[PDB]
Amino acid sequence: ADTIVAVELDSYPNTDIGDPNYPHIGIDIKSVRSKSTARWNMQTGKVGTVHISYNSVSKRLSAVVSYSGSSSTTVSYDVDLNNVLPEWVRVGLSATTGLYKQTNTILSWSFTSKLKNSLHFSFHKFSQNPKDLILQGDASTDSDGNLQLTKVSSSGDPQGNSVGRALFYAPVHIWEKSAVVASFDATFTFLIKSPDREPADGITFFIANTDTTIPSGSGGRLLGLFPDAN
Amino acid sequence: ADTIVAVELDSYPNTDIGDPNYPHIGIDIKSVRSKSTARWNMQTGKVGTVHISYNSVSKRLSAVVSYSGSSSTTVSYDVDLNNVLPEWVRVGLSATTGLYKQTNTILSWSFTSKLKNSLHFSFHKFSQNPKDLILQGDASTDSDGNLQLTKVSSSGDPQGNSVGRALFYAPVHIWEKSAVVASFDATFTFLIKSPDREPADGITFFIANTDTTIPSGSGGRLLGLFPDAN
Amino acid sequence: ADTIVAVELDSYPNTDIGDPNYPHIGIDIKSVRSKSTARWNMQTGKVGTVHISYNSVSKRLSAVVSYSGSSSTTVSYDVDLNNVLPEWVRVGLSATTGLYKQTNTILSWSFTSKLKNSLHFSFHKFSQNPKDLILQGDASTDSDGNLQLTKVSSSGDPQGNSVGRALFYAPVHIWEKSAVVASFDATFTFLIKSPDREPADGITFFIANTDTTIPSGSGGRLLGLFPDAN
Amino acid sequence: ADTIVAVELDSYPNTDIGDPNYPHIGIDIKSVRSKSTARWNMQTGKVGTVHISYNSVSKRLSAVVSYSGSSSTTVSYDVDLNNVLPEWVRVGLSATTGLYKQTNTILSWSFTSKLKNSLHFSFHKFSQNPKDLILQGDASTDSDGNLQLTKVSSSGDPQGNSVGRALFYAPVHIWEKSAVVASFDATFTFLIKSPDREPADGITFFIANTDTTIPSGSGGRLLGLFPDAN
Ligand SMILES: OC[C@H]1O[C@H](Oc2c[nH]c3ccc(Br)c(Cl)c23)[C@@H](O)[C@@H](O)[C@@H]1O
Ligand SMILES: OC[C@H]1O[C@H](Oc2c[nH]c3ccc(Br)c(Cl)c23)[C@@H](O)[C@@H](O)[C@@H]1O
Ligand SMILES: OC[C@H]1O[C@H](Oc2c[nH]c3ccc(Br)c(Cl)c23)[C@@H](O)[C@@H](O)[C@@H]1O
Ligand SMILES: OC[C@H]1O[C@H](Oc2c[nH]c3ccc(Br)c(Cl)c23)[C@@H](O)[C@@H](O)[C@@H]1O
Ligand SMILES: [Ca+2]
Ligand SMILES: [Ca+2]
Ligand SMILES: [Ca+2]
Ligand SMILES: [Ca+2]
Ligand SMILES: [Mn+2]
Ligand SMILES: [Mn+2]
Ligand SMILES: [Mn+2]
Ligand SMILES: [Mn+2]
Repeated sequence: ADTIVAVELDSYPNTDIGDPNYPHIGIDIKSVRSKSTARWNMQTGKVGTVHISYNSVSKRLSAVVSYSGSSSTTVSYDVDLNNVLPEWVRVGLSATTGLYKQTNTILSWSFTSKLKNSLHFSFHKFSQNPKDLILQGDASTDSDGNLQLTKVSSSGDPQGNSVGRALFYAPVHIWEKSAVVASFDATFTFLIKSPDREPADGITFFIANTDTTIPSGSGGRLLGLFPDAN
Repeated sequence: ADTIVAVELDSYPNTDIGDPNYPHIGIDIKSVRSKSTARWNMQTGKVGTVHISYNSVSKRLSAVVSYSGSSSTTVSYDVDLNNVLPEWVRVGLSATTGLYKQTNTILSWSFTSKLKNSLHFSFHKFSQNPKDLILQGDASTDSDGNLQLTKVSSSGDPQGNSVGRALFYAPVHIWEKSAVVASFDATFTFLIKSPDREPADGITFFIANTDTTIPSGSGGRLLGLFPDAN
Repeated sequence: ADTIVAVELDSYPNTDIGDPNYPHIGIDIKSVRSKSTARWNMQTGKVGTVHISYNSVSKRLSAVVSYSGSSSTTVSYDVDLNNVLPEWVRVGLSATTGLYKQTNTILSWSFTSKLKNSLHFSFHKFSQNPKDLILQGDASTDSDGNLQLTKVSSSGDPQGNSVGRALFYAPVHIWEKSAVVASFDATFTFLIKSPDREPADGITFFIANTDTTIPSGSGGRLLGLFPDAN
Repeated sequence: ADTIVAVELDSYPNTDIGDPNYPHIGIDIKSVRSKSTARWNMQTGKVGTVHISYNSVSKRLSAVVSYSGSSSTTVSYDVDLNNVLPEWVRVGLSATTGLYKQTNTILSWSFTSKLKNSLHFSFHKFSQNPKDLILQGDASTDSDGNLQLTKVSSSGDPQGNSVGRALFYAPVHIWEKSAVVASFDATFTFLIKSPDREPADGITFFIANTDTTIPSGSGGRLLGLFPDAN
């Protein structure tokens, strides 16, 4: 199956598969059961920002989520991604909804990779036909230039049981055997609105094998990334 | 047929079809018959460097070729590429040999585009299997990490009647209806060695429609870019 | 006297020293009387954006001003800036008021120089004590993180007969004898509000000798750059 | 006294003041007695490369030293620089010799810093009179465009008992009250030649209070950074 590394903004506590009993950000290494989590003070209706970083000498993957004026949540995990990921990968964003729902709106996205070659892209607006994105599932761009990862209505209300992803078109070379150091950094901003008492399910930035696709049965709590909850 | 904009390093004068009667650099807008040329101050067997720039406010496409800072050649052409290229393009390098030949060896390649969105890539080495490149024709990477656009013997001798290109995998968004300014910059370094008194044929950097392919009959003098010499 | 290259956003027509009789953007080379101008559709109270670019192979200095949802104004001038500028410079922003007035509020500023060596800075907020800026005249930063080039009261009301500049602290190496190409790009966003029927005087981005200071007599129509109107 | 954070490339084991008994790289937090070290297979006469990285979320400072076709040396250390350094710093390079000696030749240096505002500089050659560096002590640039941190003769032969440093002219803003994440990355390439059987003393990259100067008594084993060995 696919090989997945991800940072999850997990809106809904699925304590039956190991989630903590609160909204959380987490670091997922080949399993939906995060190797490290931190409590996330989710704020419906406000734009948030996530920053993600990794360095192969440090061997530490880190993420921070924040909102204007409010305080930040951070999570880190010690890992050597070279013992986890292949040499070439793709990078993307995923989101799901399930029985409960929320908008999974992406307002901007940037990524930089360096191998010692380099790759850098940034979107502050998404076009009507983003030919540099591989859109999977229900993901689509709307009339305002925003990336709606899961289905939203004509008037802006989210739908349940929706899944979608967006991958950057070009593969990324993140290691080699003559390699001295590799790094990446990513940023995205997002807007989550929900009519539900308990919004669900979440948003991820993830890194996978180049031929990755939405797995069978990855809806809801599995965030469009994993085929099961092992 | 493809839509083509290129900067050509034309080592062999094909007066047949409008080449000036000397090795030259040129700017090609939808034709092999350059809109602007300059006599090429060459140094065969030395590493040369090419810098290409364009800005949609200035409406000026420019290139400089130099050899370790010496022996400079420049060419420029006033043009609004918005009325020439489609909104989404691919960018790449091409080269050919013909009856006469030369190595068409790329040692590095970088490109940056900004729309007001941005894309930047840079290769100081080419891997044995570059998954972020679309290799076409005879193009390949060798054991020293160099990109050989045309065929070279296992001992380094160039072969004749060869054609090859390398395209960056992801499409590039160069214009948009509400655009204020768009720009791009490209750099590459090359090594041309030849056993012939009259080496041939040349190297280009080019921009094209995303689905561009080597046209039939585009070898030698046509630089792997055009179907005919109109 | 200093040596000045500047892009001016001139809100007030001073027809006795060569201004066209409307608000205009212009390119200034060692004189307040612009080498090139374009009619500027000035919109008080709306945030504007300026992009400026130069390449030494193209030899074209270009600028564009725009507002969200409105048309753009562009101006260009053909020039080899190494005939005008020293090898080392400082880059900066300037603004004035006179009998009539306006706010000269800078919200963000970025600059990139490349010498084929590079320098790049970007500010999206100015700190209360910006130790990487040389503040001259009346320039200061306010509580909102904005750079007020000319004086405003505690209520935000602009004052007349004010002059102010901000220089980036580090000298920039914009030309070098071994260089094959030199380039720079600059962007700023600005907010000009005014209670006057004819607001005045203007904002510039400029490049000057490293020890540039506000010349005596440079108020008002001279934009804080020039000692006279020759 | 100054406040110093440094990455040391230490050629000479001074075991009386805490050095391991072999050449080593180390991370120095307000003391020459490194908080973390790694054994360094130093190779005189070959160009080496150092990459340094830090991110305020991961809170890990790391460094890697490599030569062409050799194994790398890595060192890391967990630290929150917000508790160590002031908000505004200068960044620089230092080197010493003592009774024993070596060339401390810097061929290139680059630095990037981001605060969530950004600063980036890169030198692949140094000017013979660099107006954007603060040179201290014996440091100077030569006619080849290399930065000689310690003295060399007309012949290129290094001198003993030398100390020199080079700081980038612009202060850097590495933290603030409302900061969410700060990061930096640095690279330099160096050539250490020596005629001595035990070369000495070393090279550093360092971050300090903006007004830092060479401390009295900082020669030799104190690397031009510290006044004592506590
Ligand atoms: O969207 C939130 C969740 O909705 C569903 O889970 C349930 C939430 N409340 C329930 C009540 C009953 C049953 Br049966 C189920 Cl599966 C659920 C499932 O779709 C989950 O995967 C998802 O995380
Ligand atoms: O490599 C140089 C050139 O060689 C060929 O053209 C010829 C130039 N002189 C000739 C002489 C004989 C024959 Br057959 C041919 Cl095809 C040619 C063709 O391959 C040209 O397209 C190419 O530019
Ligand atoms: O701010 C707009 C202008 O005001 C002044 O010039 C005048 C414009 N209208 C006037 C009317 C009367 C007198 Br006195 C003066 Cl100095 C002026 C001067 O300060 C000019 O430098 C400036 O351009
Ligand atoms: O450059 C190498 C070393 O030389 C000096 O230390 C000595 C090393 N071996 C010695 C032998 C004799 C005497 Br006296 C001295 Cl100072 C030393 C001192 O300068 C040290 O700080 C330095 O690290
Ligand atoms: Ca969950
Ligand atoms: Ca030809
Ligand atoms: Ca005026
Ligand atoms: Ca030592
Ligand atoms: Mn979870
Ligand atoms: Mn030609
Ligand atoms: Mn004017
Ligand atoms: Mn030591």
